[PDB]
Amino acid sequence: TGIGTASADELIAIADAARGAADGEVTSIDAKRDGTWEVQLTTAAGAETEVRVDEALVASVTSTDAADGTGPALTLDDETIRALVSAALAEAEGMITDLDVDGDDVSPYDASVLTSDNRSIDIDFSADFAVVGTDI
Amino acid sequence: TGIGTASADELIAIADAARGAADGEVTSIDAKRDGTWEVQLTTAAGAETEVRVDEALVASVTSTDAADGTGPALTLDDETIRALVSAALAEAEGMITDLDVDGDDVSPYDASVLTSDNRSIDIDFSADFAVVGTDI
Ligand SMILES: [Zn+2]
Ligand SMILES: [Zn+2]
Ligand SMILES: [Zn+2]
Ligand SMILES: [Zn+2]
Ligand SMILES: [Zn+2]
Ligand SMILES: [Zn+2]
Ligand SMILES: [Zn+2]
Ligand SMILES: [Zn+2]
Ligand SMILES: [Zn+2]
Ligand SMILES: [Zn+2]
Repeated sequence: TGIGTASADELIAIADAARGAADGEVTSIDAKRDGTWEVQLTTAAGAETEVRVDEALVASVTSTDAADGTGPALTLDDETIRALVSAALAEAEGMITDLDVDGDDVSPYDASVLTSDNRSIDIDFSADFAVVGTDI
Repeated sequence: TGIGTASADELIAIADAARGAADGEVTSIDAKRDGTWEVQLTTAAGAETEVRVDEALVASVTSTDAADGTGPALTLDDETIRALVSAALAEAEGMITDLDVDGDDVSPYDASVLTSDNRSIDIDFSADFAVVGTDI
């Protein structure tokens, strides 16, 4: 696959994560075929640790808004996200920038696709994942 | 930049991280121009949280080997990694798969570059970051 990197910033991030998991200075950084990284750390004494480094996601709360005084009928669970994404991309090719269920009740779902022409397409879908409206 | 994704697996990973940071079901996922993601969660009650989701690295120890009975003269600190990477890539274009300082003392540093021809190049460098040997 796309094993390795041309990014020194990325190798440094991998070395820094590894140094966070054990003692010693970095003596080796090696890409595994599964696209994880192994880093060797070695103490002054000569003691060795091998550390696995993986992609992870970190979540932090940004804002909070209390119960206005309704809840969501529909939600973006995994199944619904997979359905919207295939529907959004069938309609227009590009990168999904936005999904929501906010929507407008006859069109409960929205997606935005960013296309190579750096042009942004807002799509409105029915409960049945049918395209009901676009905005280009 | 390359904002968004065509990957439903990636959107699901973003939704899952977010659900790990607050209560409620996912009602929106939106890409920011800095290439972070914002996710809205909404409770049955109608209470909203916005959650920032970021790339992170996670490190876990894999193996341990005690002080054999020497330590490393040289180490891959950030400066040394930036130096090796530019030297490795000047010599051959492609993805770095390996850096080490293990080396052979007149050639203390090693890099492997994976090239588009899916061909793997081992480079040996002096203390001065000069190319001293290749293996193709
Ligand atoms: Zn899941
Ligand atoms: Zn469902
Ligand atoms: Zn809508
Ligand atoms: Zn819309
Ligand atoms: Zn419309
Ligand atoms: Zn640093
Ligand atoms: Zn240094
Ligand atoms: Zn060497
Ligand atoms: Zn070598
Ligand atoms: Zn040689």
